[PDB]
Amino acid sequence: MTNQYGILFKQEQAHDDAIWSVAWGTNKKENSETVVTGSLDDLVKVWKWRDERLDLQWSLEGHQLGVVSVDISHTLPIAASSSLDAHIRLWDLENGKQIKSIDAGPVDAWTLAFSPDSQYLATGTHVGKVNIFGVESGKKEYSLDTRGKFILSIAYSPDGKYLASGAIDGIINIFDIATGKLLHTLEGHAMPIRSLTFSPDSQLLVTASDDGYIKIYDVQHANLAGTLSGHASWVLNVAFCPDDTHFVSSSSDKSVKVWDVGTRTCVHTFFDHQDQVWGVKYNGNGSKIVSVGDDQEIHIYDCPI
Amino acid sequence: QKHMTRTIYTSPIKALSNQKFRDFRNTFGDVGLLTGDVQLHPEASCLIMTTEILRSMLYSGSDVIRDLEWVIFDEVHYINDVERGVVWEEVLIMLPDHVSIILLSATVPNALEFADWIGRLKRRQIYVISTVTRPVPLEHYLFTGNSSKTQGELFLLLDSRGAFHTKGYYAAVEAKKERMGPAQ
Amino acid sequence: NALSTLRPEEIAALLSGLVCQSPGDAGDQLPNTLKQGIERVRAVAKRIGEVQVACGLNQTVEEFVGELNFGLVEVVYEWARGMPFSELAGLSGTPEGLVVRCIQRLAEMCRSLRGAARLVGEPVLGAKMETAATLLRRDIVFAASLYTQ
Amino acid sequence: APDLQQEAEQLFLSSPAWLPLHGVEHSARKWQRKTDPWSLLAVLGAPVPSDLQAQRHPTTGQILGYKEVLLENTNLSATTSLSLRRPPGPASQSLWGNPTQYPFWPGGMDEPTITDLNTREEAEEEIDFEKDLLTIPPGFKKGMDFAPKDCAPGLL
Amino acid sequence: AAIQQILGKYKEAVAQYQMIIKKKEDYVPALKGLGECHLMMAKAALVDYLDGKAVDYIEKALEYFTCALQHRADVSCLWKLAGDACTCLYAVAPSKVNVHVLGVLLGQKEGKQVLKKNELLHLGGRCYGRALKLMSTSNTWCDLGINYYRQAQHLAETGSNMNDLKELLEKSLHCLKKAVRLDSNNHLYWNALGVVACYSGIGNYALAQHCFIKSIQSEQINAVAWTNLGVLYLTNENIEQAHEAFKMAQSLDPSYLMCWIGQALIAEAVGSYDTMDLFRHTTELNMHTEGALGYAYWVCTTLQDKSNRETELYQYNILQMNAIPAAQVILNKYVERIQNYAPAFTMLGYLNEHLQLKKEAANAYQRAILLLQTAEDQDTYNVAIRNYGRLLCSTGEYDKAIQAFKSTPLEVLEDIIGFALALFMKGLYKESSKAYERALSIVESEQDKAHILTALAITEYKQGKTDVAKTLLFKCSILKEPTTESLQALCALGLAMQDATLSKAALNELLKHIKHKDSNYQRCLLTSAIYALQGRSVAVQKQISKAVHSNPGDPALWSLLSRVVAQYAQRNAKGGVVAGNVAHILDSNHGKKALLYTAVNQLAMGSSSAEDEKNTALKTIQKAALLSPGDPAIWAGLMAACHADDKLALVNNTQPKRIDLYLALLSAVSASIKDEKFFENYNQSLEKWSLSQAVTGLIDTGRISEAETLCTKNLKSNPDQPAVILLLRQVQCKPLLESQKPLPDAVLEELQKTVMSNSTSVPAWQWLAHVYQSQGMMRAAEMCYRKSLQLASQ
Amino acid sequence: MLFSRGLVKVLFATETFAMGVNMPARTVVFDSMRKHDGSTFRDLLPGEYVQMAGRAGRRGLDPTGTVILLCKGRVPEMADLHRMMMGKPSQLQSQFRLTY
Repeated sequence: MTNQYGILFKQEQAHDDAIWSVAWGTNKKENSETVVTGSLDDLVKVWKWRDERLDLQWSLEGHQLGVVSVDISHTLPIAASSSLDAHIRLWDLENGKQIKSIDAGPVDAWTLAFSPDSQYLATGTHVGKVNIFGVESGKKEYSLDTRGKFILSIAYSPDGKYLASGAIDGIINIFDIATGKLLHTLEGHAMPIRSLTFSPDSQLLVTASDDGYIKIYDVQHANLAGTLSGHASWVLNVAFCPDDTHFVSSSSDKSVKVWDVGTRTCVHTFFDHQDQVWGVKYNGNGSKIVSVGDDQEIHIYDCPI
Repeated sequence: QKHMTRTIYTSPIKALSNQKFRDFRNTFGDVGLLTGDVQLHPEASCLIMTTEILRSMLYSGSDVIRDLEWVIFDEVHYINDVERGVVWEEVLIMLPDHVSIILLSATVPNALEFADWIGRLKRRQIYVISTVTRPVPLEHYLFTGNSSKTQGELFLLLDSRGAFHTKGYYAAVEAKKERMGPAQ
Repeated sequence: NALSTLRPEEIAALLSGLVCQSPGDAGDQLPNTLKQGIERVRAVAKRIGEVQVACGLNQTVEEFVGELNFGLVEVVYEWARGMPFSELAGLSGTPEGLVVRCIQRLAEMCRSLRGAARLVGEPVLGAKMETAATLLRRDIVFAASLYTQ
Repeated sequence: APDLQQEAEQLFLSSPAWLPLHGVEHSARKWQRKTDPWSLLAVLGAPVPSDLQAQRHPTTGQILGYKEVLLENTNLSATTSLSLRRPPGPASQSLWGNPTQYPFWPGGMDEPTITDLNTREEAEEEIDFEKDLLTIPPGFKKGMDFAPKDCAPGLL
Repeated sequence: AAIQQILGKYKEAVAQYQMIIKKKEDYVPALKGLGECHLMMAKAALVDYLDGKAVDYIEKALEYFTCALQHRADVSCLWKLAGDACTCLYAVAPSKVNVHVLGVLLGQKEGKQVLKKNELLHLGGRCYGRALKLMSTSNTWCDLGINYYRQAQHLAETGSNMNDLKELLEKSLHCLKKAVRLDSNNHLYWNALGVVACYSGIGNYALAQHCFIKSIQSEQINAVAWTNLGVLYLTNENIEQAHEAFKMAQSLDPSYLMCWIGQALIAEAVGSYDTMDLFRHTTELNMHTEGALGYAYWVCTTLQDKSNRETELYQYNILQMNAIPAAQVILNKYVERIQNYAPAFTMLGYLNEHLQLKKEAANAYQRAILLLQTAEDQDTYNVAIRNYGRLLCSTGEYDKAIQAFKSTPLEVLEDIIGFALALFMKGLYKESSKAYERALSIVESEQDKAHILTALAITEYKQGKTDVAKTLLFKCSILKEPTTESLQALCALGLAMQDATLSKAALNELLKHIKHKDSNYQRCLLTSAIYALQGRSVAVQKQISKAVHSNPGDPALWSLLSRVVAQYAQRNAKGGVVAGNVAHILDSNHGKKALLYTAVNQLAMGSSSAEDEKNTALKTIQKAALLSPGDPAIWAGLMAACHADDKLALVNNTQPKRIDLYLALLSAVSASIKDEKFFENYNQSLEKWSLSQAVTGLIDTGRISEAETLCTKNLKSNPDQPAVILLLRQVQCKPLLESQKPLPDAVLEELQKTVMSNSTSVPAWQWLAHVYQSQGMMRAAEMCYRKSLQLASQ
Repeated sequence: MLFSRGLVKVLFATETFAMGVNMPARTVVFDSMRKHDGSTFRDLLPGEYVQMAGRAGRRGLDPTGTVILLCKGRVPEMADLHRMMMGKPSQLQSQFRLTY
């Protein structure tokens, strides 16, 4: 009764070492289909899924250490990446050349996330705050503050007006961009969070903590609608479908499952990687999945609409 | 597709209903396929099915039957089978009245005692069309070994006009006489 | 209560006796649990055939119970543990198409039983049939078709 | 990571919390069970008998106005009637493999013959609710006998 | 839009209706459709237990219906749907409904109005009355009767009155009887009459049974009537016949929830074995309240029995169906729905405690405390107080824990022990000792006596007074059988002292007759520490190697071997690297420590490899930094890795890389240290080492000014410590002596004095001798090197 | 998929290719006249042969199509070959039966 799932392409060795993050953006109004991936290197290679296969397009690099998160924007041609190098240099994605460089160390940024309108590029600091920079306009207009611990995941509701932040030790903080005042703090899990995502229409917040469970909270109150437990090790990323019916979760047990939120059950599991899977995303009208893994590979799946 | 309605194409063989799916998706628009586990696009207008599934969604409502126009029974000469012939007769009875039927066949003799059954089981008139003389006719040869190195002689015992040739057969057996498993 | 008290990696091998449609035989290198589950299945089939033939039906108990033809029990039990395909190919003398067809026809029943175990009210068969199915289909046995996508 | 001796001292003599004395166990607490079977009673509501159907000018039809009329094919459901007038179904649902649902008419069968022409509007039949009470379920052999209970309004 | 609404797809219908509304505003059917769609969405929300969402939707639906009713107020269906919307909010836990009704609905047209529950239901009754007035049909009559029933139910359930709602119930029966007599061929009316007739306030059971039987006869496909008969018989102690009725009901509709719940209740009553599974199935179907409470109760009861954890009941069910999290979610929904029942709160607290969600458990117990004050005042309230105080003490807020423990009779062992531990946590050690003594008074189960004695030793020790601790632990040792707890504390006490003579005896005693301990890691740590005390420093690694040989599993042992080889006898670098890698392989959650230790071991090794990528020190330390970016060691390791990589690349002579990041890493190290609980000496050493390495790196790269300012800022904090001043000397004297220059004896003497200040450090001496060599004092440099060699050897 | 583009030249197919696909080819060559259906090792019946023979001609890419029988073991035995190569295919039965 489920759909027809299966692989479409398999890149053999994209990078030379582990791949730590991936971002899929169909940014331009025409048919662009650009995939930006970053690894345990300086390389931020920019692939393009053209017709049936991935063709390498850019091999741009300016970093000193491994990149821990990369990001792309849907409006402009642009990308941003941060690393352990204490730099958030953001590339151009058109000429393959650096645009800017912001100095910020592991006490000022861990992971990137652009704005819905591609203007602000919020990142999570060490002392608990969330620092919001300004793209194309300088540095550090303001930082929202939650009195907590190291902060790992940063998400935006894809209509504005909401910002979420998971932390080491579990607690979850939801801010509203309108006033910057903490609405309410969920207590969530007992181990680090390291992934969060809203859903399209921004009324359902899906976490994925370090112990294996996947809470499905609900925004504008603190109601939770259930716990999805089907993994056997850490969960490292969660990407939510364009239509509010499925989401994909990649764990450290070498398997990328795809859940559905209606009945809180797992439809299909992919057993194709051979080591930890550090990144999964959908594409535009969600019908394909990217999964970059610790072993140097880029898998592209086929999830029919 | 012109009238906005829906049509269900049903073929008996599980492996035959895949290349039909590909060619019907290539020829025009949306064509869903349904099988034991696959559910490719269960929203299209040319759902391709195995009869054991249509018999399973006729017993319940399934809310697709509200929109049918044609049911294209593809190879209807599998009724003579002993282990699956009951499916075609569980299906041909339960079809509601507004659903027209198209029955492709393979030139059986008693086509008028079958279309009469379906014509008066429902209450609609059914038209029987039967043909002969397939295009690009075929010559049935007979190959008997001789001089396996290069020489190959083929005897014609049936031709493009259906006339049986006994002369060729006698020639073949006589040819075999003169000479008188894996290595041969 | 036959199936409820077994491992999820054993119920697939017990249900493999209904599907293989291949020349059948018993086994030697089988655990005790499988060799007794086979007895349970055969006893239930004998009971059904005995109530069938005592009513007026004409199908002798041996003819009904002979449809149960084990002989892929060892291959399915080894397949739903982590054994790669090559060792399965070596294991026994059946063409590797008649094995993949049997496994494909088993993963569609260990998922239609998930639909009935939720209906009877057996929430312990559901948590075993949703494991024996997700543990059975991973590789070229279930490789997607070419002229489908 | 720090050297062994101070690590061990922290591990054991930091506080008495680590003792099995202060754990989640070692209390053996109890709770009381309180069933409440009256909650199971379910009351369903009746459907709405009106639709605001449009009007149509008899010639060169245009919607003059919307007039409310009475629906006619309510009290008909997907699991107790077989015709093309029943409500569609529960929701988006599995295509097949659904017991408790009725197939449509098999085409050679119509099976409708009744008139029942009363058509009244004040048809109150004067039912007696306390004279002779029916006390046998359909299918059982005996029901249950409850004791009888002893001991017409207006508003604007 | 209407066609899309029929088939579900409510969001698309709403969007289409809004598009129509933007152009034209008076279009009545579009408003009616919007109202119906919002009402249906509200009902779908109430099918789950998201009550707030439902209240919001119904508020919006009322907005649309009043807007439509302003234009054409002669149609009946609009009034009926308005009444439906308002009265579908029964059983929604009042103090959660504040509905902003506005305009025509409340008669005169003034502003806005906020309605509570009863007022909303009364408005519902009024609206149904108005709808019925202008079109007299059966459905509205039955709905009006149900509305009156709901109103009476709400009034009684809030205890606001009794026997003053009689007229309301009489009116409801009148309406329902009118509806049924109007058309006596519909199961809905008979079923509604049956349910109302058997309400606790009326109690006319004969009519209820008659009504249900008539309903069944009217339409044979009726699960609702059969399950209602089952409930009627079951509550009147007729379990058998009710069981039959329930079985029939589920036979007609296998996925109706109430019948399954009734089956579970009957199974529980007659004491079967598959009641827990039946409740689990009910939980999986659709989240009703009664099944929810039943399942939570059964999970908690199963957890209590401690003879279970091999049964395949506990193991499979609890630990492989994730019963505990499901129970927690179920209880959260139940508790927010009902919220006037204490055992639900206590069960929620218990389950949260097993999930280590301590903050939420504290909240649950707090609410339970509030509920239970003025009803019982017996042991239950005291037990709730002790639990809340204990848990509060578990996570900070010690003063609140002490305050909570004040408000209880301190007469049972549990309360006194909780008070004592809270007091110990805050300070006040004498008070803790007194409390523990009082708890010692009332003691059974001599195991607990031994534990209390060990706690006494531990708590009084922190005051000093070690001798009494030692003798008291011996007093505990004199008990019949050792406890494996006092012996460990005795060894740790010996290690806190020196001259580990009693420590050896304690370790031998522990090994001798105690085998039921199943950690196998603490024992190895104690043995290794004992060997380290005597300064042996090579046996330690040998002993841990023996322990890992004994039990080749247990990753923890492999990791500890790697750490010890890194710390003591750092000449087996290759073995340490292999041990760390093996520890990392055999699991995943030991990633952090094993990766850190293997990175440090690779640093110690040098470059004795095949010049292979993807396995140098930098790669592994980066991997560890990604795993847990919380500890302060990984960042210092990162700085060391960068410096070593720079030197190695310089030797290979291709390019120096990773030039200027030291200051950021130092800031990260200090910030991470700030949140560490207590390893005071270790933290001080780590911060000092990071400072030294950063200054040296900055000097090497060439950023003299930043090093100078950093040193000055650090020195401005505190009076001089002879280490940092040497660093400032180094930064000062780097420009000069770089270019050849002659220096005056005053500067040389001051530098000599500064090195002499902080002795016992071979680096500093070697660097000064290098200074001598640079200016040129050969024999003197030889003397300085000789002193350094002697110091290193000693 | 490699036979529908003419990149393979000889197919050693069996009956499952005779039913499950169409993929016409130019010249069909048989290998025997009798098959083993129900343990009676029967003679090939007239209705079947027509299907395999039918997938012999191609459409407009050749004048005709040649079906080559390959009798090798013994004489062709023209008597039953007559009824095999021509004959009314089969009547139309009805296998109705009751299932649970």
